[PDB]
Amino acid sequence: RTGLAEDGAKSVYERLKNDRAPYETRAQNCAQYTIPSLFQTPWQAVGARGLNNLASKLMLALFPMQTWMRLTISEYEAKQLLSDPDGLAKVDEGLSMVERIIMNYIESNSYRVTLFEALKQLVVAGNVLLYLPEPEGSNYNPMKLYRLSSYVVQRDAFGNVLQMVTRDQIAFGALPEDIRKAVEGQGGEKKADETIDVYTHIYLDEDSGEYLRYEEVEGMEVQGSDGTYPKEACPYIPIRMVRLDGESYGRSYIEEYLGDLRSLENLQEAIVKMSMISSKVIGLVNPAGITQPRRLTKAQTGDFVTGRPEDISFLQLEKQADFTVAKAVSDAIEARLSFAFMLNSAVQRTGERVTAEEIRYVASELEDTLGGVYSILSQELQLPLVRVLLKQLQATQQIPELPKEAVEPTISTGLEAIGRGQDLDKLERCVTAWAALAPMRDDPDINLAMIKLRIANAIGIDTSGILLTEEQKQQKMAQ
Amino acid sequence: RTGLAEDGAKSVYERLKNDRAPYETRAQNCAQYTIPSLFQTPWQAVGARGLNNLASKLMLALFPMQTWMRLTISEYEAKQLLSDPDGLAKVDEGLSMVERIIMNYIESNSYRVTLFEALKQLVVAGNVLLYLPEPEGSNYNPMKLYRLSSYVVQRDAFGNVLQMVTRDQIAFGALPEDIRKAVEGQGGEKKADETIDVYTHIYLDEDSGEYLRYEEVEGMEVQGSDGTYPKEACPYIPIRMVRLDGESYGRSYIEEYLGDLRSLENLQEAIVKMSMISSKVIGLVNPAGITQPRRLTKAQTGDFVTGRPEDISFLQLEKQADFTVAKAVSDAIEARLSFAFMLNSAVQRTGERVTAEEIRYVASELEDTLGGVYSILSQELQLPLVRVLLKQLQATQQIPELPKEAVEPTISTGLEAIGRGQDLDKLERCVTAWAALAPMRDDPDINLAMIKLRIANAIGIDTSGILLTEEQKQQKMAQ
Amino acid sequence: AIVKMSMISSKVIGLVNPAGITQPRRLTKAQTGDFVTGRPEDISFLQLEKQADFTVAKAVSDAIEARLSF
Repeated sequence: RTGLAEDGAKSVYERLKNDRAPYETRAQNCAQYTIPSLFQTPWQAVGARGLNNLASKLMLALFPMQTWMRLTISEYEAKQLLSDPDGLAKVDEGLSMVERIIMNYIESNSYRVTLFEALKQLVVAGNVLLYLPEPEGSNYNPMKLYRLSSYVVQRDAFGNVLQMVTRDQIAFGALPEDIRKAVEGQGGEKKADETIDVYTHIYLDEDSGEYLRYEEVEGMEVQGSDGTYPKEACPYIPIRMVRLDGESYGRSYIEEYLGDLRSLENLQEAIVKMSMISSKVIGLVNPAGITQPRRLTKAQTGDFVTGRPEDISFLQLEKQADFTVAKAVSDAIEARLSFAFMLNSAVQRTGERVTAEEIRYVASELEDTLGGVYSILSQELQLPLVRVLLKQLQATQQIPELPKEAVEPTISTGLEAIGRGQDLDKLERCVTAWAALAPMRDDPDINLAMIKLRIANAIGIDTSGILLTEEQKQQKMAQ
Repeated sequence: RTGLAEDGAKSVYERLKNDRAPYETRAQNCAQYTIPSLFQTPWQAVGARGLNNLASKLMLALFPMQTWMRLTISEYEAKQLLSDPDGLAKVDEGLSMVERIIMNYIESNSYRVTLFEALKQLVVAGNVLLYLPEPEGSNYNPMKLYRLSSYVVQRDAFGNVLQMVTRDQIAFGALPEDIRKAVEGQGGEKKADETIDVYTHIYLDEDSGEYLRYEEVEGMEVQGSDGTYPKEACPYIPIRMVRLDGESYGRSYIEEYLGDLRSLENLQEAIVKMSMISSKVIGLVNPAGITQPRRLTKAQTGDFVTGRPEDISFLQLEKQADFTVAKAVSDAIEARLSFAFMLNSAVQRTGERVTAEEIRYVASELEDTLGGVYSILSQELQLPLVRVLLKQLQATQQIPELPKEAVEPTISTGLEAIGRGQDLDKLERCVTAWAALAPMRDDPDINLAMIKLRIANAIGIDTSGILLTEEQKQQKMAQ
Repeated sequence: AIVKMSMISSKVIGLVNPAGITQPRRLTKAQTGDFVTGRPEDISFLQLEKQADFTVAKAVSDAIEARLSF
């Protein structure tokens, strides 16, 4: 074979590993000051608690136990079945069964627990790509996360992906049997401890636009694992926190705010260290004085010992005056970071009893920030995940066959998909605004048929199978 | 035998014991500053009280006395019985009897009391695996918890488990009779005191994908205990607090926040030690002065003694100035840890009378954190537990036989499963939104049949056996 | 400049008079609750004590922070 792997994947991995190195060190920097174990352990938990809340508060809105995508009938299909109501009813029933299948798959296949780490890592790193390869209908298809450190990607100036490579080091103890043999014959006498790196390369076929995979184990192949992928659906997904116009990767959310994060840690730790000095009781006996250490060190309470106070002092550094200046600043940054990590208690920074309304106003800002990040993250990670899972399930045919109208639907996400839809809110607000013109349903020179429409128009309902057609209006008026 | 135990389990235990050693020391560190007896006794209880609340507050939502899983009819089975209502009713009745069986089993078999320690340990340690081996319908099947220290596990880069080993040291006084003989018929005259380590090895059969067990007692076997396990259902469960992309184990929740926990202990204990010094009354008599200790030490109140005040002083270290600097920081960390241990009283950190609303906002952040951790922990520990118990009970046939439609159901957990379902909330909100279009049930040119659907669509009800079918609509209109 | 300033205020440096009896080693190593030979006068700490200027800087940083915020 040739193409983009003219001489293996390792070669392509090393070539891109130089473009990735800035993002990689940036990610390790962010991790150090927040929670390091995502790339020893820091002097504050402020950043840590923030990142934790940011992941929680994100996924609980993005990936809750509620159904959070709604498949809508394709526009042409909707048009083709116009005002054929029994069928359209059954179609929604069909896709809204699909709604449940993928969800009941996700909750059982343990996608959520990994998507947590995915968001955590996607926040501190900027990129963190996901494999959901083998449905294997019978058993667990666990999701697999490849953190920024142990993978690499290349893109074109548009956004499209050409080639990605992922390294996995497992030590030959926990290898599948096909590679265990393809390894121990070409290599040496291996042990469970040693450690083997299995690269994985995906090209874009340079004419028949489709992704091709193979698995390299030291300038070799797996002698079996190589499979194909269409461009539209690839079970190998590279997400992106904070896009850039070109490049290949994306910016850690927790970067622009690090300027202060670093400022806080290197200060916080000095304060903690300072406190540890203030707390230390050391007693300075004048060796020229009469008061001798032992008689005190051993003396219990209520005693009387020979000596005067002047022979003894205690360290008493008394630099509160500086401390208060350091603290007053540590809290000022802690507050700014708090607001930047969606952390309620941005509202309370001591002072006075912040009154009841400048809470629900500061709240609206925090909700705006989370909502903006939510919409981007939702739109980018949420839809690629759904589109891939939909195609995978259609291929295995765990989707008991549908009518023609539900082979290619559209994929509403976020609010619309859960109960509290705005489609709905528009619908019910119109119905009530229709109840409004009851006191003139017996209209002397007032045309309800027209108003009843213009209202639904301004609100923006479909008005399809709603306003009884001129013919159906006249037909029903006689009954 | 051979496979993954080419020469016993002890060998595999020792090989993996080196990969486990970092997690193990990390766990002992966490424990030291929280509650140490989970791996002498510390100077503060803050962390202790936090871990306690964290376990309580978790399990009370995860594992309450209420029924907290609901088995739903498999999707194909639902489709196959579409609009056959008497049967579907009876099906729900059937699984909702299964709902009660497993629960009545769990409450009687004392699962909750162990699952407490499981969560406590899973919080401080990162992993803590669970055995629920023998149903023994007649009596107690107690749950068995193997703490991180006395077990070990290996995984593949996917999540799947290959081999686990558990050590149990009991001293030959409390051994079953088969090992008691298989032990003293190899190794020595043994007393009730001595102490015997029984290892326990589980392979993945390297072609007929199924878990195989045996029980080793010193490079030997139990001569009986060896049994098999299918891959889908193993009564040997390894949970995971905070996943990692690879490895084998998981991260203690109480790790990233330790950075401050350690900082607090080593300070707190200095303060306590400082206080004990401040409280100590030592009286310094000048031996050159006239005032003599005896006369005072023995003198009662209201007396008059010969001497002047200048001959006597008291220790008076007077380093409040430093203390206030130390305290002001101890409380600042105490507050950040409190928030990180779901501890209400995160809201009150003295200052002023925190007003009425920036409580229910700081609450929403604490509920979000607990809710996120809950969803992961629920999804990971809750569903593996249920799936295992369901299969075990089906095998012993304590599940009086069901129709074909309830051999492989789906397993809803969390909110859906208890009364307050979102499925329910959507249903009732639609029904009321339908009551909304009563003032136009006598519709002049307004099609209710269509609106009454589109509402249930936007909300996301099934609409199955709800909107009377075109034929059933026309059939009932004549009656 | 404030962040930098704080970093200076936080820094604990202890000035032993080399003419005095109180010697660094015995303190640096001494744990809490101890007694060491020497007097307080031989030792001080840096104590820059320019809060007076800080407060003037802060009161202005926050005034601009407020206008930018809006």
